[PDB]
Amino acid sequence: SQSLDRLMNPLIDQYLYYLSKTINGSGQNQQTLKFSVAGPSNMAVQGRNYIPGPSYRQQRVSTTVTQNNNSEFAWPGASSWALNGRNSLMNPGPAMASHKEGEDRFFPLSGSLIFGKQGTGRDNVDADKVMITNEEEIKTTNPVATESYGQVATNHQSDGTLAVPFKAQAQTGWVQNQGILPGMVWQDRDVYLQGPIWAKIPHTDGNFHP
Amino acid sequence: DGVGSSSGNWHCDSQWLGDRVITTSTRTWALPTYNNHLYKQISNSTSGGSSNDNAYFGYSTPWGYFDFNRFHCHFSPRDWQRLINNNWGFRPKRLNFKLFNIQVKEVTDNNGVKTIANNLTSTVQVFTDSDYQLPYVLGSAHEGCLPPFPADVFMIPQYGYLTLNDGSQAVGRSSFYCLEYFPSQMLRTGNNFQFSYEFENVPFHSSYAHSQSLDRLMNPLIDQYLYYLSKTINGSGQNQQTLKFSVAGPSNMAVQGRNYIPGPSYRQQRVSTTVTQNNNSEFAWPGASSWALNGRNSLMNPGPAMASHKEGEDRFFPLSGSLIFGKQGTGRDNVDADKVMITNEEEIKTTNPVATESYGQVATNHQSDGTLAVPFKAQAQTGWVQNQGILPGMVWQDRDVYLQGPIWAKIPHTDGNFHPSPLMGGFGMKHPPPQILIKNTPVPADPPTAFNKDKLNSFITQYSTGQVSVEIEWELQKENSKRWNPEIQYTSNYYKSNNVEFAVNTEGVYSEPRPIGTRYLTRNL
Amino acid sequence: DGVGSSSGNWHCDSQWLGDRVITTSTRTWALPTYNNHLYKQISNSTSGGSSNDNAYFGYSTPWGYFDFNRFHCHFSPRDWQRLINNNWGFRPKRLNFKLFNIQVKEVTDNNGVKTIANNLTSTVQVFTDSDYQLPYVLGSAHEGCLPPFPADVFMIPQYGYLTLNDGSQAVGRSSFYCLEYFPSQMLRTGNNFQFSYEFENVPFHSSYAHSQSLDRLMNPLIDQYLYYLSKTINGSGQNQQTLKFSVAGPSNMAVQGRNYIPGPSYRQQRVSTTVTQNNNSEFAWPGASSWALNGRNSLMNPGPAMASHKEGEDRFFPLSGSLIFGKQGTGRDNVDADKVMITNEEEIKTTNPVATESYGQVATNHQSDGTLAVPFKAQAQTGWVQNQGILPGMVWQDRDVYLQGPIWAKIPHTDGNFHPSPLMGGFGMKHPPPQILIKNTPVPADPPTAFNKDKLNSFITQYSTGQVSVEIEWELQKENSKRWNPEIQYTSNYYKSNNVEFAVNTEGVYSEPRPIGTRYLTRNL
Repeated sequence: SQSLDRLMNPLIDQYLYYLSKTINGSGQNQQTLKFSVAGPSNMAVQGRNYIPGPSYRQQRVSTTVTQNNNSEFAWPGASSWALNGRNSLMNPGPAMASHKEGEDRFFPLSGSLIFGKQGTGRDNVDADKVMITNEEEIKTTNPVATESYGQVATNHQSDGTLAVPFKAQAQTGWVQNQGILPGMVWQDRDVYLQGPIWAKIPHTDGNFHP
Repeated sequence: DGVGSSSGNWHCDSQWLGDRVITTSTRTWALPTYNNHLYKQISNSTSGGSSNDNAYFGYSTPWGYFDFNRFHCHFSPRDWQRLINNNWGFRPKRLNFKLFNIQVKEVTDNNGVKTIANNLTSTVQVFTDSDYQLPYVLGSAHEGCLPPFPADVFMIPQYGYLTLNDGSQAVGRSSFYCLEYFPSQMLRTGNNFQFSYEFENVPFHSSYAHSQSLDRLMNPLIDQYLYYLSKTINGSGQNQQTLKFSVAGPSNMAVQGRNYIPGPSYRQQRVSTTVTQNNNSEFAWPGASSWALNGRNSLMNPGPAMASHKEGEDRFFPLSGSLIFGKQGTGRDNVDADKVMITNEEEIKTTNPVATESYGQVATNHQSDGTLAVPFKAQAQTGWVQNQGILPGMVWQDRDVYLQGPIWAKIPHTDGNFHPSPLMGGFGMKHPPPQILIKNTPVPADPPTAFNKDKLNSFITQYSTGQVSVEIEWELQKENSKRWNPEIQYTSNYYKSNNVEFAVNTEGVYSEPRPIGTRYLTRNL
Repeated sequence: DGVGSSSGNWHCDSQWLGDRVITTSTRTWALPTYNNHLYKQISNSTSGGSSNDNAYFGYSTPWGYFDFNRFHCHFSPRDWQRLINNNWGFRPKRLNFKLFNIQVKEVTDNNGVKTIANNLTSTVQVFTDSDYQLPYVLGSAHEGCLPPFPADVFMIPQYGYLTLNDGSQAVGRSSFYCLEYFPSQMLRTGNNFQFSYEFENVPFHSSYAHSQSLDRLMNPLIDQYLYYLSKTINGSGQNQQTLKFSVAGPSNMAVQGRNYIPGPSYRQQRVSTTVTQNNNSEFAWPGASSWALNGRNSLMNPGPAMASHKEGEDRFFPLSGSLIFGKQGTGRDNVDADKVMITNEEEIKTTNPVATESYGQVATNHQSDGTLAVPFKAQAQTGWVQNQGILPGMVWQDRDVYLQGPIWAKIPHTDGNFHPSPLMGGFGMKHPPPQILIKNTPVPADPPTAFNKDKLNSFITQYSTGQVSVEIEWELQKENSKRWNPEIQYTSNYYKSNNVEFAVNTEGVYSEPRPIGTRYLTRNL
């Protein structure tokens, strides 16, 4: 009933500061370093103790087929892993939130369990012939399956040094897959009445959260 | 008991045992009535601020709470020096909390004149959320704590919490808590409150730097019996490809085989305190490492514990990788760099990657001459690794704690967490010290003589005062080095100055000179 | 004891045992002085209102009383959900009542300035009418109870009663009660009051709906071995009268022989919330089912427990057959339909007749061809049965209880009663929880120096404040269904909204969204 990014007291500031301004408005040679308190008015920059669990991005498919691309992408365009030179669909992969708030028409390509209804045939059955489960309850701690888990810095922003006269602005890349980091919390996939109860952990030297 | 007898004594000493230091601190508090005894709902629209990343929904409460989740609440600067200068680690053991000499005072306003009389029969309500069934707001580094100087009198901060929000709106899962639904203890000026807590087993905080680097961990006199590829060609020409190997030894330590690797990274922007070297653009928010949750972005702040800067680069700090404290009398917004003190994590550069570097490089292709598939000869290409998650064989140190900084955080109750040491530093606990909630009991002014079913909004204005004492027992790890060399120690300087550091000035305001960390002693890796 | 020590603590939790849930609730009350310490006699002429049906005679008292005869006084919405969602029944077991931290405050008026000082020596009088020898005014659904939200402060309602009236006049049998004739307990700010009560054996309230109808109680696969008259003639013609019989089976369930019949009825007018379907006339009072007593008419309101409407007709409600609650901030008179919430009794349509239908029909003549007495051939005629009293073989369910609604009623002390379950819902008891009467002890202002035999009408203006706690133990009936199907449950909705249901808004006012009943689980008939 509480989100991982909404875990503070909305009435009191934080006694931690964040960089808020790097320049003093339009112009040349106007670089400053201003700091402000993280508080309830700016919850995005607030310092936090724990971060959302790991991610492995999946393609977003909508049950309104007109919004889908007019191409075949079920296999080409599917997140996969390789073992000894052959590819397996991720299916269903790490437990991720199936969709963002207000987007129930979208499901990950192979991120959810899909059950047949009753008398459903083996091949090429219509969407209404199957039921797609969702993992929207875990969007409070787990990243959305079809989003990209934030962004990282990908360069050094600069004005100018001896090495080069090329001034680089800050550049960010998208983090499509994130492995486990310390301080990371997550929930597992749900169980269903239709679904399995137990699995055998493979007998290996190492496993994580089996 | 009674009006004329005191229900406790002042006790703010420190006692150093064998391996235990017991800190006690007494402060005088004042508790106002918050919200006019109401449970107002708050949003970003309630205060008018509009940004999806900043949108919130929650509740303001008429209760205050006690925060002593900072080290300066329990250690004098001298005690902190005595701790950090000869101890490899420390951790909290048990906590004792007392609340005594409570006095409720009624303030009256006659023609704009304030007269304060004490109300001997009014009460104050106190309880500890011992079952952890309230939102926990300690552990967010909030400016409401017990003051560092024992002679200061502090206001108790108002308690409030946030729940799930759909922008400014609530959702079905949003939870509302009435704090009056808990059993409280009622106190009227003869009564006191006592609370005892045992800390769960936390690891010792590493109160040392490493005197050895992770890449310099071998014997510099002997080779390694492992070989590395050293030459792939035989000099200039065509069709001159070879495979030569050589022993990894002391002359080439970079290629030496190693058992352990530096801890994980999440790259941050580098900002210098010499502003002329910074880019002439606004990049504080755009150009800041962030994470997203449910479609909104949070500053990393401070993120994984990383070395703040490389050797010889002290002017540079990560954009949001360090804790920044205000000095004294520093204002809330757009204060100058000299008005704040930026902490650094340079002691952990022996095991942790530098916060503004990129954790090495990986291969990004197959180098080749030519195959049947293609005639395109590709040379070896490498990409930069900006963020690295945990790998096996990876070692790291956590963020330092400061005298100014927090002590503990509550580990969020989740299925999984990894290394749940708080990112701002301190001891992560599933069951931290419980919140202590305190409220003046509302006293209605006077009801109308005819009955009315409405809920009596007229009240007598009053506030409470009292003394609070906190006693923490700390377990210590005594430094046991065989190092011949004298060590680095925290010290004050013997140079004439206007004021003594960590004292009061002529005004009488106490200030703290710089942020003192706990890593001065050294250990081998 | 004393001024500086508190005489009780705050305790407003809920504890769920095996088959017992113990609710505790603490509230802050304010008690004014009522009637200037007088025992005024009141009538309909006292307030001027003139109507024989509304005529009354009675007494206003300087005492207040405590009412906690509503479910929201003891259950949070979450606790109510936890109860109604998995329990087939519940009933109260024992009651505990506490009164502590009393403070009497003297208000003074100097030149129109209100100054409130506390009076440490004044008392408050409390007693419980444990022998039930006062008129019982709990059980009339009065707006004076403990507030649903624990953080609210409430005024104590003034106690008063009615006796026998001859219009506006009293008669010889009219009884007057001096409440000061009872032994009270006197309390001055160091004292507390404790009261324990055991509920008499009441049946469990049926916290379930029936998953089976009373007319659908047979096996739909097998005939019945009973016959019914199916044909009385052989088609069109004259002098063609026959007597054919056929087996009652699954094809004709209406004529099937049954062992039990629906409970009693008292027809009410049907009013729709779509006002265009209502008649363009005033019929709220004229056109309302009523009963008469000693020549004056009372609205039935709500009368026997009947199904509010038939399947597929939710816009219709009986004129006075349902409980109607105000929402929040709803005004006293002529408020709009959307300003109130109308409860329904649709779960009991499986056994109880629909409130606005007429309970079937009876024969009203002898059908005949022709006899010696008359040559008049009469066909069978039926009348409508608008009101049906109890018959043998008759089964019914009682009215539901709501979180907003009452818990118990006092059964009137009479020679005979039938099924004395209160008509507004709850547990009917011969000896309900006793009334707790409370009064500020009058403090005379100052007597004249020469003696005067008059009764000292000059008094010091003062009011009391305190905390009250109520503890009820409830016995539960755990649902033990073998139903394969998932059941209907009370739930909140997961859709973005401005406020959270059953919380406070930005103003800080607590509101309850809809009236929650206790019938969500199902049982076979």
